[PDB]
Amino acid sequence: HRYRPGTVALREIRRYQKSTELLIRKLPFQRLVREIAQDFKTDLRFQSSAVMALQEASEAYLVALFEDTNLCAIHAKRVTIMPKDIQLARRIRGERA
Amino acid sequence: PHRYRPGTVALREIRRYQKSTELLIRKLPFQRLVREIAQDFKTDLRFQSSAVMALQEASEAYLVALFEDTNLCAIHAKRVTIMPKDIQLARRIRGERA
Amino acid sequence: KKRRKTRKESYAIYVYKVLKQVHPDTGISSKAMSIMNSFVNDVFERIAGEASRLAHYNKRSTITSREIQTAVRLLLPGELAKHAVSEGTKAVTKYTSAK
Amino acid sequence: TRKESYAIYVYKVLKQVHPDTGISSKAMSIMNSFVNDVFERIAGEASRLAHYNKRSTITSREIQTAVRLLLPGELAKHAVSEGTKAVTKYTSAK
Amino acid sequence: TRSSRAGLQFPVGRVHRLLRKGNYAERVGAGAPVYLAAVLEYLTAEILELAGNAARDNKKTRIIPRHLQLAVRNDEELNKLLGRVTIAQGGVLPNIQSVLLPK
Amino acid sequence: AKTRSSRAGLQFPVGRVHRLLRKGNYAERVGAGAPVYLAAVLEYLTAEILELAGNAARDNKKTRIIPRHLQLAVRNDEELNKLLGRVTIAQGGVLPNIQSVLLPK
Amino acid sequence: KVLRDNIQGITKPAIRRLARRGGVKRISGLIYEETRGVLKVFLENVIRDAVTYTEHAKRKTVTAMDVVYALKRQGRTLYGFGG
Amino acid sequence: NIQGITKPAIRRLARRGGVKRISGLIYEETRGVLKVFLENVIRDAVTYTEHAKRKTVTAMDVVYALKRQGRTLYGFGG
DNA sequence: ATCTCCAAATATCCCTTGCGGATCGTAGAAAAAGTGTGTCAAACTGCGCTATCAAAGGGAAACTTCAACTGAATTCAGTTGAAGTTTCCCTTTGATAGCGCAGTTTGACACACTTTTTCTACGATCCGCAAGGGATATTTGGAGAT
DNA sequence: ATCTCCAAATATCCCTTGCGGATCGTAGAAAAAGTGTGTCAAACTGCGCTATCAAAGGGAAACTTCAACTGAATTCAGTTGAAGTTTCCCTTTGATAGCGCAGTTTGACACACTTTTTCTACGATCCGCAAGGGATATTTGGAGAT
Ligand SMILES: [Mn+2]
Ligand SMILES: [Mn+2]
Ligand SMILES: [Pt+2]
Ligand SMILES: [Pt+2]
Ligand SMILES: [Pt+2]
Ligand SMILES: [Pt+2]
Ligand SMILES: [Pt+2]
Ligand SMILES: [Pt+2]
Ligand SMILES: [Pt+2]
Ligand SMILES: [Pt+2]
Ligand SMILES: [Pt+2]
Ligand SMILES: [Pt+2]
Ligand SMILES: [Pt+2]
Ligand SMILES: [Pt+2]
Ligand SMILES: [Pt+2]
Ligand SMILES: [Pt+2]
Ligand SMILES: [Pt+2]
Ligand SMILES: [Pt+2]
Ligand SMILES: [Pt+2]
Ligand SMILES: [Pt+2]
Ligand SMILES: [Pt+2]
Ligand SMILES: [Pt+2]
Ligand SMILES: [Pt+2]
Ligand SMILES: [Pt+2]
Ligand SMILES: [Pt+2]
Ligand SMILES: [Pt+2]
Ligand SMILES: [Pt+2]
Ligand SMILES: [Pt+2]
Ligand SMILES: [Pt+2]
Ligand SMILES: [Pt+2]
Ligand SMILES: [Pt+2]
Ligand SMILES: [Pt+2]
Ligand SMILES: [Pt+2]
Ligand SMILES: [Pt+2]
Ligand SMILES: [Pt+2]
Ligand SMILES: [Pt+2]
Ligand SMILES: [Pt+2]
Ligand SMILES: [Pt+2]
Ligand SMILES: [Pt+2]
Ligand SMILES: [Pt+2]
Ligand SMILES: [Pt+2]
Ligand SMILES: [Pt+2]
Ligand SMILES: [Pt+2]
Ligand SMILES: [Pt+2]
Repeated sequence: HRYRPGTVALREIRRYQKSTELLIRKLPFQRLVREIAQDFKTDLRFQSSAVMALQEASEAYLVALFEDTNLCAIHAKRVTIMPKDIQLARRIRGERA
Repeated sequence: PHRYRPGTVALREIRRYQKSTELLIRKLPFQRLVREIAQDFKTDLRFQSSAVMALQEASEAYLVALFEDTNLCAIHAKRVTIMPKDIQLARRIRGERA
Repeated sequence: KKRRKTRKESYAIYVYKVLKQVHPDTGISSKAMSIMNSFVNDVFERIAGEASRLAHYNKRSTITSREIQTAVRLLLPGELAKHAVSEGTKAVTKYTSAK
Repeated sequence: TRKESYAIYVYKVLKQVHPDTGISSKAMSIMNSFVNDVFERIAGEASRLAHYNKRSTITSREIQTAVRLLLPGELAKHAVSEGTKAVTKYTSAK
Repeated sequence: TRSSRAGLQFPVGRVHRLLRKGNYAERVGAGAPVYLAAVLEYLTAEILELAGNAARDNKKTRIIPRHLQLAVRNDEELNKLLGRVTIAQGGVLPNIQSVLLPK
Repeated sequence: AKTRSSRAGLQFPVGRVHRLLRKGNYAERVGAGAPVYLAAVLEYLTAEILELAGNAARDNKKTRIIPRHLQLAVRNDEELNKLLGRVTIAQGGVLPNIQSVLLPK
Repeated sequence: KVLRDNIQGITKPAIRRLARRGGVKRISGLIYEETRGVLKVFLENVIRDAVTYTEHAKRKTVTAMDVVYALKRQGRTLYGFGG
Repeated sequence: NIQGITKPAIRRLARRGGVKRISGLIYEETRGVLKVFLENVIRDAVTYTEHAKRKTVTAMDVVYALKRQGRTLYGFGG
C-alpha cells in the first residue's frame, strides 16, 4: 500500500501544528550555540535555560519564516518552497537589503 | 505621427521620478484627506501647515517603499505588472494587518 | 539563615487571584504562570515607558493618571483601549472615594 | 524663547571635513534630528544596562556597551575608539 | 492596602514602588499606580478569560502555554498587542493553505 | 583649558550632553566620563555622514549639502544604511535603481 | 462644511508617479483602489496617534511634533520636522 | 556543527510552518539563515554578559538580547 | 460511486510528579507627620491658521488605438516523497568535581547639590555674492521609421 | 543599414533668496568652587548549578528504491493598460483680514516627597493527591484500489 506524494506530508503538517515540542534535537543545537559564542568570547558557560531560550527563539523564528516563504512559493503558482522564496521573504521583511 | 513603444515612456518616467525628490501627491487634495480623517477622531482640530507636510513626507515615503516591495512580488511571479495580490503579499510579509 | 538565598518578586499570586475570579474550576501550570509574569512586566514597561515620554514632551515632572491613560490609548488596540480606560478611571474614582 | 540646536557644532565638524562646503537649512534640520535620534538610542540602552545590573549611575562603560549594541560593526569599532580616546584625554586634564 | 480602596487584586503599592525605581519621572502622582494596576489587572483578566476557555475546548483544567497561544492568536486585538512576542512552548495555530489540500 | 570640550579635544558640547543626560531621567547619577564618551560618539557619527554627504554633493556638481545628499550618502553606505534602516529623510528621494527584467530587450 | 470622499483626491496620475519612484513599470487597473485603501489605513493609524498626543497637551492645533512622535511610535521615524 | 541541524529536523520545522513540498537546496539555505540569526542574538547576549563582568550567559542576557532585536520572548524571566 | 485498509482519535486504566494549599517568617507597605515646589487656574497676546478671492495655467479626466503582456493550454524531464534497509548518536541516569555567582560588610571617593563668576550660544540683523532656479532657446543621444 | 524626430540635456541671461561670515547685545547656562552624602569596589565566603563523565538501548538520522506529479519550458490569443490627444477643472499662488488659541506670565497651594515607627502581605519552603502522562485496546475518519 502506497500513499500518494503529498499525503504523508499533509499528515505531518497537521501533527506538528498541533504539538509544541521543540523539533531540533537538543544536543546538536547546544553544540552550535557554544561554537558560535566561542567566536565572540572564549571561556564561557551557559545556564541551561539560556540555551533553552535560544532554541525557543530560534524555532519560533524559523517556523514563522517558513510561513512567509510558503506564501511566496504560492504567489508564484508553486507548492515547493525554494531558496528564492526564503530570499524574497527575508528581503520584504527588511532582514536583508 | 511619432509613437513610443509601450514601456519606453514608463522607463523614462522611472528615471525622472528616481532622480528627484518633490512630493508627488497634490497638496490641497492631501490636506483635505487629512482633515477629513482627523475629524472622524475629533471635531475642531486645526493643523500646523508643517504637520501636514510631515504627514505627506511620511506617506509618500511609505507608499514608495511599498511599491518597491510590490514590484519584487510581481517579478517573483514572473510578471512585470503590479497587481493587488502583490501588495497584499508585500503587506502580509511586512507584518501589516488591517 | 544568616546567608539568605535572595528574593525573586513576581505577580504570580495576583495572577492566581484574577484567574479564580474568572475561572474558579480552572488552574495554571508554572510554565504558563511564568508566561503571565512576563506579559505583566512587558506591559508595565510599555506603559510606564510612554507615560515617561509624555511627561517629558509636555515639560512636566510627574507621571499622573492622565499620562497613564493616554499611554494606554497609544499602546492598546481598539476595544482593549476602551475597556482599559474604563477599568482604570473607575479604580481611581473608587480609590479617591475611599478615605 | 530659546530653541536649542546642534547646528553650530555640526557646522564646525562640517568645516573640518569639507572646508569649502555648505549646508542648506533643511539639511541642517535632518542633521539635528540624527543627533537627537542617536543620543536617545544610546542614552536609552545605557539606561537599561544600569537597571539590569542594579546600578544607580550611567558611566562611560554603559555608553560603551550601548554603542557596541547599537552601532553596526565597523562604526562601533571607530566610535568606541574615538570615545575612549576622548575620555583618556579628558582625565589627563583638569 | 490601597488595592482594596481601589477594588483591585493587583498590588497598587508595588506598582507605585516600581514606578519610582524605574526612573520614569522625577515624581509619581497618587492616581497613577491605581490606574496602572487597574489596567494590568484588566489585561491579565482578559487573557486568562480566553485561555481558560481554550483549556475547556481542549478538555483540561490547567492552563498551559499552548492555551495562552490559542487564546492570543485567535483573538484579533491581543494578537496585535503581542504581535512581536513569542510564547515559549506555544506552537502555532493550525493553518493549511487552500491550494495545498487535495481536490 | 576652560571648557570640557576643549579638555576632551571635542567640537561637540560636553556641557550640554551632561545636562541632557541628567534632565532625561536615564538614571539617578551620571558619571564624569559619560557625556565625554557620548559627545565623542555623536561627533564621530556626524563627521562620518557629513563626510559621505559632502562627496555626494560634489559628485552632483554641488557646493551646498541638501537632504538628497544625506539620503544618497546614508543608503549607499551599508553601515549607515543599517543604522538608519527605519528612518525617513524628508526630501531625500530614493536611490536610482531599476530591476533588470524591466529594461528594454 | 461636511468633508466626504477625499481619498479620491489621491488621483490616478499621483499613484502612478509614486509607483515610478518605486521602479514600477506596468500597473494593473485595479491597483489604484488597493493603494487608496492602504494609504487610508496608514493615515488613520498615524493621525489617530498624532491626535492623542494633541489631546494630551490640551491643544486644538495638531503640531509637527505630534506627527513626528506618532511616526516614531509606529517605528517610522522621520527626520526634518523636529525631534 | 551546523550540520547537527539535520535535514529531517528542518523538515519538521517547515511542516509546523505549513510546508508540503521542499526543494533540496532549502536545507543549506536554512542552515545559513539560522547561523546569521544565532550569531546576532548571541553577539548581543554575550555583550550583556561581558558588561555584567560575568562568565556565564544567563537566560536574562538572552531575553534582553531578543528584546533588542525586537523579538520579545515570554517564559524565561521576561 | 462501493469495498479494503491504514493511521489518528477516542476509550480506558495504572503510574508519576508538579499543582496548589499550608506553615512560617521577613522585607516592604501602610500610617502619621512636618516640608516646598511643581502644577494649576486665570489673566493677556500676537504668531499663524483658517478662510476667501481672483487670476493663470499646469495637470487631471476621459477618450481612441493597438502592442504586448498575462495566463490558459500543452508537454515532460526530472526532482521529490514515500517507504524500505542500514548506520549512528542522542537521551536518559546517576553522581562527583569545583567554577564562579551572588550574599555580606565598608569606607574611600565620586557625584549631587547650591551659590557666585564667567562666557557660550541664541535671537535679531546686514551683506558680498556664488549658488541657484526660473524663463527662453538650442543642441543632442537615441528611439523608432523609412 | 540610414534618416527622422522628440524630450532631456546643455547654453544663455537675469534676479531672487537663503546662506555663511560678520558684528551685536543679551538671557541663560557652563564652569569654578565649596560641602554634604550615598553609591559601589574590593575582599572574603558559601554553595548553587554547570560541566563532565560512563554506559546502554532505542529510536532517529542516513542511505537506498522507485515512480508520481510537479516545475519549467513552449506556444499563443484575447485581454488590457500605455501612449498620445483634447477638453476644462481645480490646484497653486499671492495677499487679506479676522481672530482663535498657543504659549508666556504670575500668585496661591495641594500634593508629592522624605523620615521614622507599626502592621502585615507575600516570599521561601513543604509535600499529599489528583490532573495528566503513558500504555493498550477499540473506534472512527478517510485514502486508495477496483
Ligand atoms: Mn467625517
Ligand atoms: Mn467566569
Ligand atoms: Pt520638537
Ligand atoms: Pt531576571
Ligand atoms: Pt514545584
Ligand atoms: Pt524587618
Ligand atoms: Pt524594612
Ligand atoms: Pt514654585
Ligand atoms: Pt514658589
Ligand atoms: Pt485658463
Ligand atoms: Pt492651458
Ligand atoms: Pt497641459
Ligand atoms: Pt514523463
Ligand atoms: Pt522521467
Ligand atoms: Pt533525485
Ligand atoms: Pt563540591
Ligand atoms: Pt572559586
Ligand atoms: Pt563578584
Ligand atoms: Pt557604610
Ligand atoms: Pt548660476
Ligand atoms: Pt544654474
Ligand atoms: Pt538652472
Ligand atoms: Pt543620433
Ligand atoms: Pt534604432
Ligand atoms: Pt535666514
Ligand atoms: Pt544663517
Ligand atoms: Pt544672567
Ligand atoms: Pt568641586
Ligand atoms: Pt557615608
Ligand atoms: Pt541498540
Ligand atoms: Pt532500533
Ligand atoms: Pt505545473
Ligand atoms: Pt492577438
Ligand atoms: Pt482598458
Ligand atoms: Pt497619458
Ligand atoms: Pt489681525
Ligand atoms: Pt494654555
Ligand atoms: Pt511661587
Ligand atoms: Pt486522568
Ligand atoms: Pt488522561
Ligand atoms: Pt493520555
Ligand atoms: Pt471505516
Ligand atoms: Pt469510511
Ligand atoms: Pt477514495
